[PDB]
Amino acid sequence: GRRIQGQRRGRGTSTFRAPSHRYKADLEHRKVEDGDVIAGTVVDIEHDPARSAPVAAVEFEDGDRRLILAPEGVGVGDELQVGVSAEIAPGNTLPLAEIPEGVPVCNVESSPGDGGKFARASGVNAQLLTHDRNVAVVKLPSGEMKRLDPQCRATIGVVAGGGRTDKPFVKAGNKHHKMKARGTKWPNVRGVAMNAVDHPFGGGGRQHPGKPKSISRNAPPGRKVGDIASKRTGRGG
Amino acid sequence: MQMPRRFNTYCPHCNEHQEHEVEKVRSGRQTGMKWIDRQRERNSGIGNDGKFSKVPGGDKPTKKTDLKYRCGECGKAHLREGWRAGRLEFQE
Amino acid sequence: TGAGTPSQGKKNTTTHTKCRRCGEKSYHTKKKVCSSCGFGKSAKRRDYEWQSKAGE
Amino acid sequence: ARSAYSYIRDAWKNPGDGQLAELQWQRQQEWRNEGAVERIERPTRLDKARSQGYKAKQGVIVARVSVRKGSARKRRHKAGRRSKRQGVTRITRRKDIQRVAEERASRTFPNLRVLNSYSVGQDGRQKWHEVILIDPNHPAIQNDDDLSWICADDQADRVFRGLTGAGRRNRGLSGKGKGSEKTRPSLRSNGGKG
RNA sequence: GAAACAUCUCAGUAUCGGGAGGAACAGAAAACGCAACGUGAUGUCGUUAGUAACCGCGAGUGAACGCGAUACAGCCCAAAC
RNA sequence: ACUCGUACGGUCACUGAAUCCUGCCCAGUGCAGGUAUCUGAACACCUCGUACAAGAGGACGAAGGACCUGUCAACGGCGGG
RNA sequence: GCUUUACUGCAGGCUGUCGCUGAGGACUCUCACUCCGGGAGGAGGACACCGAUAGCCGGGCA
Ligand SMILES: [Cl-]
Ligand SMILES: [Cl-]
Ligand SMILES: [Cl-]
Ligand SMILES: [Cl-]
Ligand SMILES: [K+]
Ligand SMILES: [Mg+2]
Ligand SMILES: [Mg+2]
Ligand SMILES: [Mg+2]
Ligand SMILES: [Mg+2]
Ligand SMILES: [Mg+2]
Ligand SMILES: [Mg+2]
Ligand SMILES: [Mg+2]
Ligand SMILES: [Mg+2]
Ligand SMILES: [Mg+2]
Ligand SMILES: [Mg+2]
Ligand SMILES: [Mg+2]
Ligand SMILES: [Mg+2]
Ligand SMILES: [Mg+2]
Ligand SMILES: [Mg+2]
Ligand SMILES: [Mg+2]
Ligand SMILES: [Mg+2]
Ligand SMILES: [Mg+2]
Ligand code: NA
Ligand code: NA
Ligand code: NA
Ligand code: NA
Ligand code: NA
Ligand code: NA
Ligand code: NA
Ligand code: NA
Ligand SMILES: [Sr+2]
Ligand SMILES: [Sr+2]
Ligand SMILES: [Sr+2]
Ligand SMILES: [Sr+2]
Ligand SMILES: [Sr+2]
Ligand SMILES: [Sr+2]
Ligand SMILES: [Sr+2]
Ligand SMILES: [Sr+2]
Ligand SMILES: [Sr+2]
Ligand SMILES: [Sr+2]
Ligand SMILES: [Sr+2]
Ligand SMILES: [Sr+2]
Ligand SMILES: [Sr+2]
Repeated sequence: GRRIQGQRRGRGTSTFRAPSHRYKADLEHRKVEDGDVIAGTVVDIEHDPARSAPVAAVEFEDGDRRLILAPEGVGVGDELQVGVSAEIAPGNTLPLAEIPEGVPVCNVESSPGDGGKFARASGVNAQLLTHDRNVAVVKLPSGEMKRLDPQCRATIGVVAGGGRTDKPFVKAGNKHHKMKARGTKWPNVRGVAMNAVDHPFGGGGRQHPGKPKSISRNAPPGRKVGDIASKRTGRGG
Repeated sequence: MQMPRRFNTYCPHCNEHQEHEVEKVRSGRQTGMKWIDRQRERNSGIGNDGKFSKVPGGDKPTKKTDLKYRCGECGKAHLREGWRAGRLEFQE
Repeated sequence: TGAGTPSQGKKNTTTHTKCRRCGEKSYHTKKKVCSSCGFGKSAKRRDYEWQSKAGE
Repeated sequence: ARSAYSYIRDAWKNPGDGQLAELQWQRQQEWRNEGAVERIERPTRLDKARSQGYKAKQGVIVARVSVRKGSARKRRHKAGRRSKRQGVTRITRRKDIQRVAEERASRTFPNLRVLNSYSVGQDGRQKWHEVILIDPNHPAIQNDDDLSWICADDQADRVFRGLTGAGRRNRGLSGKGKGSEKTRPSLRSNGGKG
């Protein structure tokens, strides 16, 4: 047949790419040697085209203008501290060791000094639970207990822009606009509505899949469609 | 059909009549050193192998008798023409 | 709209132009490559064995 | 008596034993962080270099080349192919890694000509070969009664035409008798059946 | 082509990448093995021969040594000291 | 590439606004989890074999399979008497 | 051209084994190698990646 849509994706053509040239900043944490004497004042609160959540413009003590991931409640004029012995205030970045247990945290690092990987979407938060000299157990937004290094930096508080998923898109045009700002080809034509040549579920006199939808993990790209390695399907049982 | 285990018949080796013992020919094991074995190893590469990609065929509804006629004196056996038999059981 | 005569009216783009190297009207001014001699693509001149019959 | 050279030779007979084992474990760490073709002042194997033709003279260059380990880096057929010609994984190239090395070296040095090459080891993913290259234009060679042959017009680009010892060995030209019916005088003359 | 077809065949052909010359390549035996008390670098030509060998042992594929010719030409390193 | 992205994410599919709802079936097929036991290739190892080798047998045994379980808004099924 | 539990194969995935590969049937380590860090240094670690081979799945493709 012909290569399926998921195969055209990896080629990285214009249609499947993200409008990077229209994106503001790659939100990473500031690189401090040691100490704490790094503080800044929030100049502006901007809209980030990349994640739909707001982003805070901060100017530091050493005169560095960089955008940072905005938590809830952080406004213009406010002072945020970054360092080891930073004040345990919402919006401050300090390693997981220094942050007390049972406190909601965002922009958590994987390997210490990477700039933040986990809990970065609108209104989400990671929960810090257990402490040790070796490990800091953080409960990520998916409900998974991630065992992390205590030297991994994290910003205190939940991410701003919460409850975005609550209000519906209502009309196709609103989805259109959102998708034109992301790295996604939209709209989605069902495989079952295509020809046999185009997709494993294409063909027939009526629209139904050919074989069962639950595909094996070992399936090759071109065949791996539908329910990928499903442990189960349905709602009941 | 029934077949006697021991009976008097001609021996092409001894050139006279003697008592022969009838035994079913047991399949002798393969060495894996014959020319056809070396050709399977040589001629098999990428893709189809021709004759070495073929799988063994079916069976006939009834097989012929595969027997050995062992002489009672000199102890030398001879082969005879087989006949179609559904089952061949020996007497004594 | 027909793919024939009415689609011919939009054809006012200039692509193939006179080539600096070979002199043929094959220099694609958008690709900056010559379709005849390979100027812009290779230092060597575009020649292929299929430009003639196998035994010639 | 034994030469000092014979000791470098005897060491390289077993590159995984003795002092050389430690020397390779150390040197390869630096080599892995070097380029594809790296010119070196002095050969790692002096005996082999001298045996192959190297002289500590002007216009005699040595370079280390790293080429990847394994079979062919081949693309699968995008058109109709019979079962036999449908292979990707088990296909290997008809030129050995030593020859790919000699060629990469001669291209980095468009004025020099390949004299010979030798293996200097491998790790799990790449192989290293040092190539002795000669300057046909330097009078230090044009007057050398041992190396001036390489200055002839017909020795131009000799590696790409398989005129190297590694070339001639890979072309099946070693034997003078039985088994070399389709190799001598050339593979092309024998309809490419070598 | 095999009166289908997969090994095989078309064919190492078409086509593609790299490169030299006026010609290229080969070349002075870790050869041959008419087994000899024999030959004596290498190409090429004639023959050996559709022979040996290969092969769904199908269709097909296919040398060499030797011989007769052409032309002839034999040398340099590494190491020992 | 997705990605100046990080689960309020984005990938892969199905259904097709709202409203009222969405029953029963895990035997087959699919996917996934488990598995005492059975089955399960090569390397290494042991026995025979061969002054060596081919080769024959054994021992151990991965994924997978057998077997068990989960799953139908997974393929689909919902009859005869 | 297209389909599949048609024939034969080819990619791909999973898995064992050999090489890279090191010190002291379960375990410790650090020196190769990998990743994070601008750096100091940190995480991981003879595994993973890669090369090779074997078994299973394999209309994704021929
Ligand atoms: Cl969305
Ligand atoms: Cl019988
Ligand atoms: Cl060269
Ligand atoms: Cl002779
Ligand atoms: K064919
Ligand atoms: Mg960022
Ligand atoms: Mg939605
Ligand atoms: Mg768009
Ligand atoms: Mg749709
Ligand atoms: Mg249609
Ligand atoms: Mg298909
Ligand atoms: Mg429908
Ligand atoms: Mg439907
Ligand atoms: Mg054909
Ligand atoms: Mg010639
Ligand atoms: Mg035909
Ligand atoms: Mg036939
Ligand atoms: Mg042939
Ligand atoms: Mg011969
Ligand atoms: Mg519809
Ligand atoms: Mg990196
Ligand atoms: Mg097909
Ligand atoms: Na063969
Ligand atoms: Na050169
Ligand atoms: Na050959
Ligand atoms: Na025919
Ligand atoms: Na046909
Ligand atoms: Na054949
Ligand atoms: Na069922
Ligand atoms: Na058609
Ligand atoms: Sr970075
Ligand atoms: Sr980051
Ligand atoms: Sr269908
Ligand atoms: Sr239900
Ligand atoms: Sr073969
Ligand atoms: Sr095969
Ligand atoms: Sr039958
Ligand atoms: Sr136009
Ligand atoms: Sr170009
Ligand atoms: Sr050309
Ligand atoms: Sr040149
Ligand atoms: Sr002569
Ligand atoms: Sr089931």
